[PDB]
Order: sequence, then C-alpha cells, then structure tokens
Amino acid sequence: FNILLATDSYKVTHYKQYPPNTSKVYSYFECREYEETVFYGLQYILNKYLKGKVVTKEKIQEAKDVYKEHFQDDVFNEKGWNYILEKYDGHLPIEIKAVPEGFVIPRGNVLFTVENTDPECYWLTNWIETILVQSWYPITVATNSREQKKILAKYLLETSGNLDGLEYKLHDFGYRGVSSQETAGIGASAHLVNFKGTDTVAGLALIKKYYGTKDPVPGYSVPAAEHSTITAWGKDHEKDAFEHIVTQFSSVPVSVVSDSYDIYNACEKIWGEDLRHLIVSRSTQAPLIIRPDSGNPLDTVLKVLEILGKKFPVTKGYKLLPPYLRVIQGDGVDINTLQEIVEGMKQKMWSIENIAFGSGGGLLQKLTRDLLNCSFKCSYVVTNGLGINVFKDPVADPNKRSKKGRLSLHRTPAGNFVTLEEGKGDLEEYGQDLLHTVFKNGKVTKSYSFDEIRKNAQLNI
Amino acid sequence: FNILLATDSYKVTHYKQYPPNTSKVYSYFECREYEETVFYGLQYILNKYLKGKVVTKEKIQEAKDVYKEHFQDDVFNEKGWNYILEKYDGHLPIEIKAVPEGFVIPRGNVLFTVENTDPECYWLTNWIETILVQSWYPITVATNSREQKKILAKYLLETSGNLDGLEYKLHDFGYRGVSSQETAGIGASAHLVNFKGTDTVAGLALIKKYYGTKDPVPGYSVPAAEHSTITAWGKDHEKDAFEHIVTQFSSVPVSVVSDSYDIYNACEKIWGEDLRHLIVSRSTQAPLIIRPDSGNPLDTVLKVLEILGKKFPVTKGYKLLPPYLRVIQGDGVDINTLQEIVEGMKQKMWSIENIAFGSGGGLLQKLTRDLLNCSFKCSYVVTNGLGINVFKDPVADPNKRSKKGRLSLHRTPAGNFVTLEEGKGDLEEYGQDLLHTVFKNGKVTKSYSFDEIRKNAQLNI
Ligand SMILES: NC(=O)c1ccc[n+]([C@@H]2O[C@H](COP(=O)(O)O)[C@@H](O)[C@H]2O)c1
Ligand SMILES: NC(=O)c1ccc[n+]([C@@H]2O[C@H](COP(=O)(O)O)[C@@H](O)[C@H]2O)c1
Repeated sequence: FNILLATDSYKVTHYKQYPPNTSKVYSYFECREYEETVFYGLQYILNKYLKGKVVTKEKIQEAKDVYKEHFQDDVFNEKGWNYILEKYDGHLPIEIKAVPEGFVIPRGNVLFTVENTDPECYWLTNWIETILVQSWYPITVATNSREQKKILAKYLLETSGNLDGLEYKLHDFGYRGVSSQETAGIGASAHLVNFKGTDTVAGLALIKKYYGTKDPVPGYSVPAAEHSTITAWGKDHEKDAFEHIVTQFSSVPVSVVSDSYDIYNACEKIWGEDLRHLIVSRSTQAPLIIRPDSGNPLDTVLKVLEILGKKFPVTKGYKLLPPYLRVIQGDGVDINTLQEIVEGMKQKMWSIENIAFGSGGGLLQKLTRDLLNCSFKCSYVVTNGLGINVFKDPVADPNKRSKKGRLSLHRTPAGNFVTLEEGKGDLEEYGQDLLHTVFKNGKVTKSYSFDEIRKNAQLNI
Repeated sequence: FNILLATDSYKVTHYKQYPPNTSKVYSYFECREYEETVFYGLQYILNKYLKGKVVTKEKIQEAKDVYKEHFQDDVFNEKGWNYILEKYDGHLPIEIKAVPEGFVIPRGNVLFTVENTDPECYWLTNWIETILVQSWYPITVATNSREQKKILAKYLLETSGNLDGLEYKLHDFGYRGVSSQETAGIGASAHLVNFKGTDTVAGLALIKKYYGTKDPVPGYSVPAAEHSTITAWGKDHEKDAFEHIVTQFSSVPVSVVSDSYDIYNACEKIWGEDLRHLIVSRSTQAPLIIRPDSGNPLDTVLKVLEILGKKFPVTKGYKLLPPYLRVIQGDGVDINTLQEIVEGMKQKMWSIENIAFGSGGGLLQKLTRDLLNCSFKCSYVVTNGLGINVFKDPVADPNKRSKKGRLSLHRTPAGNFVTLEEGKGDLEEYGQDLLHTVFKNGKVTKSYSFDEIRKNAQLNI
C-alpha cells in the first residue's frame, strides 16, 4: 500500500491550485442533513493506512513514475513528499479530531476534522480526503443496521412483551455479496456494533485486530445447511438430507434450507409428518430453524407459518410456535422489506419471536454514500497569515451547502448535540469540544475498544 | 489473510451434511438469466487468495480457536485441513476451469467450474464458494461500464459520425464512494476494461500487479479543480481562482468545477466575459473543461450548453462548441441518467463530442449481485462411486433453477455461445470446450494480460 497512490488523481494537481501564501487547510466530515448516525470505523483507517512511516524513498519514486505516465506530464509534487520523508521520517504532519466511536449523533453535525500541522503541507489535508471519506461505509452499515434493530425491537416488544433474543434477529449473510474481502470485514464489524449473529467471519478478525473485546469473539453462528448440502442427495432423497442433518446437529440450533424444490411440501409433509418425530423431541436450546429462500418474503413466511401451525402445536395475543420450531427468512431482506415482513406478521397476529432474519447484500452491499450524505469539505483556510471561513453553496441545491470556519461539537444544556461554526466553539458557551484528537503526526493518540463502541451505540430501550 | 477464515460461517459445518460416501463436488458460476456479461476478475482472486501454500499449522490453529468460540462448539474440520497441509504442502486440491477473461458471454451460461481433485477433499469445493463469488463485483462493474459505453457510442456516432474519443467519455470518480481500498482497485480495473479515463489510482496498481499491459499504464487523467481549490480563495475571489488554475495548466486540458456558488452566473459572466480571453486563446489539445456538480444533470447541462453557445462560437447537423471548450457532467451519473442526458442533448441538437461524464458511486458502488444474478451452485456430485446430476428448482421462483451435471461452454457455428449440460459436452458437436483450466492443486495454470481482456471485451461497430 502506497498512500501516494491512494487518492483521487486530480488531487495530485491541487497543490498548484490553492491561494498563494496558504498555510492551513481545515476540513471536516459530516453526514449532511436516518436522522441519527453511528460514528464507526475511523480507527481502522487510522492504524492500517495513516499511522507511522507511510512515506518512503521507494514509494515516492513509484508514484513519480506512475503519475508521469498517468498525466503524460510531471505534475506530481515530489518535493512536497520528500519533505515529509526527510523531516518527519515519513510521518504525516496532520491532526485528526473526532467524536468517540460508537457515538450516536443526529445529522448535520461535525464528526471529525483534519488539518495539516505544518504550513508547508497545506496540500496534505485534502490529499487524504479520498481515503478518509471511505469511513462512510462503516458509518452507514452500522447506522442502517441499528435502524433495523430499532424496527425489530418495536415489533418484538409489541408481539411478545420483551426483547429476548433481539441481538440475534438480524444475521449477517453478506460475505459473498460485498465487493471485496476487505469490505466484508469492515462491514461485518460495523454490523456487530448492533447484533451478535454473523456468518461473515472476516468481521471477527478485523474487530480482534483493531478494536478488541473482553469476550473471545464479537459474533457467533450456528450449523446450517445450504442448497448443495441438500440437493447433493438427489431430489427423491430430500427427506434423507433433512433427517441426516438434523440428527448430525441434534443438540444445537440448526438451520435447514427447505425450498430446494417445494418449501411448502417440505413443511407440510416432510417436517410436519415424515420427520415430525425428529423435531418435536428437540430441546428448546437447540430448535430446528426452517429456512425459506425464494418467492415473496412476506407471503412465504406467512404461508410457511400457517402450514407448520396445522402440523405443530401453536400457542400476549400473538401466535407462538413450539419452542423447538423456528423460522429464518434469509432472502430479499433489507431495511424496507424487513419492515414489511414484521408489520405483515403482526397483522396476521404472528409473534416476532417465531422468526429471525438473514440479510446479506441488503445489509452490507446495497448501501451508498448518498444514504447519509457522508461528505468531506473545506471550511477554514489560512492565506497570507489570515484565517478565513470558506464553504460551497450551489444555487440549484441548498442541501449541498457546507459549514463555515473552524468547527466544534458540544453537549447542549438539554443533553443534546450542537455543532458550532466560525471558531465559536473557542467560546465554550456549551462546555468543551466533544471532538478529540485521535491522530497526530503519524501517531494514533486515542483508541476505543469494540466494547466501548457497542455501549455508545446502544438503543435507548 | 487466512483462507480457513475466509468463508461463510455455515460452510464450516457442511462437511458433516453431505451424503456419505461422497468423493466429488462439482459446482459452477453463472450470471443467471444486461443480456451480455464481461467475465473479469477471477485471475485477481486466484493469485491473491488461492495460490500456493495457503494452509499452515498456524492458520489451522487460528481457525480452530476462532470457530471453537464462534460456534460455541468444536465443529471445525481440523482433520480435513491437516490432510491438505500434510498431503499437498498446504496447496488446495482444487481445479477451476473458466472462460477466458474479457470474454463477452450472454447470460445463463457457465463462466467457470470448481471441483476437488482428491476424494477426501469433496468439501473443499464449496468452502471456497464465498471468496469465488465475490468475482460478481468485477464482472458487474465491467459489464455495467461496457453497457454505458454502448450508449455513448450510439449517440456519439449519430451526432458526429465518428467514435473518436469514446474511450474517455466516461471517467471513474468512484474512489471515495466505494466501501474499501481493495474494492476501489478491483472496481477501477474493471472499468478500465472499457475506458481509459480514471481518477481511481488504485486500479492502475492492481492491473500492473495481476494482469499487465503493453503500455506503461491502463488509464489516464488530467488536472482538475476541486471545490476546496475554488472556495479557498473566498466567495468574492472566485474569478481569481479560475484564472490562476487555467493559467497554471494552460498547455494541458484542465477541468474546473464551476458551481461552488452559482453555476450559471459563472458560465455566462466569468467564463463568458471576464476570462473569455484566456479561453478562446487555448489549444484544441488543452481545452477548458467546465464542470457542473449539482442540480438536475440533464437540465443543468442543457442550460449550461445554451449559455456557452451564446458567448462562444457554435457550429452532421448537431451543434458544437469551439475545440478549446468542453463540458464534463460529474454528478448524478449512472447507467440510466447517462442515457437520459445523451438523449436530452440529442433532442436539443447538441453533439456528444461536446460532453464527457464522470461517474463515481453509480459506477463502482451502486451495484449488487442481483443485477446479473451472479450465483454459485452445485450441479454434479459423485456418491457411492456414481455421479448424479443435481440442482435446485424452487416452486415459487422458476428463475432460481440451476443447471444439471458436468458442464462445458461452446462456440456455435454461428459464432454464438451455448452451455451443454449433463456432460453432453464430451461430444464435439460444436467444437471444443471454451472453459480452460486456470487453477489446479494450488497453481495458476493459465493467465491473460489486460490487453487480451480489453481485446476480448471490445464492442462491435
Ligand atoms: N447461514 C446461512 O444459511 C447463509 C449464510 C450466508 C449466505 N447464505 C445464502 O446466500 C444469500 C445471501 O446473499 P444475498 O442476501 O446478498 O442475496 C442468502 O439468500 C442465502 O440463500 C445463507
Ligand atoms: N476529477 C474530478 O473532478 C473528481 C474526481 C473524483 C471525485 N470527484 C467528486 O466526487 C463526486 C463523485 O462521487 P459520487 O458520484 O459517488 O458522489 C463528483 O460529483 C465530484 O464532485 C471529482
């Protein structure tokens, strides 16, 4: 990894575009005004990509040769980097201030800020914008996940009276659905800020390496079948597949995909008759978890619950299946369908304790920077020894307006958050800044554990 | 990276669910029936994650410790992996056949197959499904990027009778909008299969390391301004920013974002009057590229085109701006809005040679496995010494039905593609199988250069 090659190309030519005599470039990151976002992921970026000696004679050479060919010109600021190499032993003269990871802050607030600690490197602050803006992913995943947790708590509570098992209603199935091995780990860890159910193993590695927890692992899983593990027996032997797997994993929870050929036939006949004796004998701590994987998410769940209800003993006002029988909808689930499904179940008078959800692509991939409008902007800049407040303000789009001057975040007397502009924070009217330095001159100054982060992101419930 | 930790959690328990006496598991990947996909990206995966000695005593122990806590049970198939370490020195007893990369194949066709080469490793085939499926991303970006090229080619050919400069009509801006550094490079290289304009430097590295090109680099870029490059000067001194920039880059093409305050009160006044002399004086090889970044993409472009048309000399029957002035729409661009904009310009009688497009999130992030239905499935298995064709066929979703038995791809006598199922491919009816062994027993057996891929992915016309 060469940080000199980890930025938008045009940013290579920027050092020649700022106002002469500029000794400071101050920028900030916000989820421009999901009215509530979870701040998570910076630490990962700090350690893995910005910490220590990121500049070397070799890397400078490599960049030089690349850009020379990339621009068909020699715009690369070779001298600017050698400076950092020769004076700071390849460490970035920058200071990043940010809110504690895990913090739930309303939109339109400053989350973190970046500024060069050396006037000569006034061009460095925005050079690292590209790599820093990717924190949108961890923030969005955690937030979107947390909002799904809210939807689940609301309905689980309404239909059962408690939230027993909430931490496991949304299971991560997004490993194969994301765009890369790295994205898998980042996103899966973001999801674990809110839940404990995951099949995206890469998530456990990242958390262990960059954040850490008291317990051995942040998330857990259970044995489960996949289509190949069923179809391999042959269509005529689907029942044999089911019987084998349930017996193999008899003393623990086990999920078996039942839609290989006909999910309904499977629930009514196979599970409800042919193997019924193997199911009802199951412990409450190790139930069978039937798993549909096709057709309309809400219709299939209701139709599957309706059938199992005629084959098994169904019992606050909502119908509950036997403690040894459960269902998991792990197909076509995203924040929107999730809402439709629980509301759809609530209507049909089905308790939510009867179900769990598996979300992959909709949980870790179908997310974008526009969702929370994660943006990095220049608000302050010193030119000719004079500090002026800068900002954009497109005419045809008042939403894209950025904040002005030096920023700071404060806890308001009423216990809320307020972001102050134009250095007004220096006047601690609402107390001291909430943003703390987490990085400075190649050194990670402040770090948080996954346990802290999890605590900070708890729901009000 | 630990391949023993790079799979979906439930796949760790699959070895105990397969039919007993199973010696082989044969699976395939396809983009279930965008009626034409660009196969690209496997080579990156094979070399970086599957090649060589990927199994070691350490990795076995690590994987064992994690899964013991993850499953709260000891289910990890330690004996299975030790066998691989002792028998093949950590090399994966797997063989992967695949259609040449860059190949443009219609959908519903097998793109690559996987199977174990040693009976005791029948479980390995689907253990690596998770990591192999992520190839959906490169395949999708490249395909989406190629379809957009078709659109640009169609309208640029009707408005100017020549595809000159098509290669640079769609610039990659998605570096910051993507979920990770690795995704950025993977996706960027994918886009570069069809174009040469990019700002996502990560892509140049990956191509150089895993594919290689005749030329020094796959993509190129030109100097461009950023909002902070304009606003740093101050609201009142926007014209100064513009002048300084166009001057700094007076001999090379330059892009200047001009919507920081008022896009229209910038093209008519500043660019059309105040600094017009610095513009009409520019070379055809270093024009001024005006860049709006907000408001309706189509409307802003059309309105900006009329302004510039009434301040500069305008000339197949379609309007054209002086060779020293051009426009790039680098906001709100995706496959769909791209079509609309080129369409809108056509109805307004403007030539496409007048504009270029920059796409970020829409290009590399707003995509999922759903788009092309990229799926990995088991089609052939050998149990009790006999091989049977297997597959899924969900009642409620005919679309999710999978192919049966050993597969092969063939070039029809009409220069088309066809997938022969049930090993019927052994019969040289339509020639020889196009799937080539690319990986076997831990070694990459066949590779392609980026030049071959681009060649294989070319468009008709
Ligand atoms: N434990 C499990 O049953 C499990 C885990 C991971 C992925 N998957 C499968 O892959 C899919 C997830 O990917 P998407 O949600 O992105 O389509 C699911 O629909 C499911 O069929 C299943
Ligand atoms: N050369 C360039 O002008 C350039 C390069 C990379 C990113 N960008 C910015 O980032 C945006 C693209 O990212 P998204 O389309 O994903 O929001 C553009 O609208 C632009 O404002 C601009």
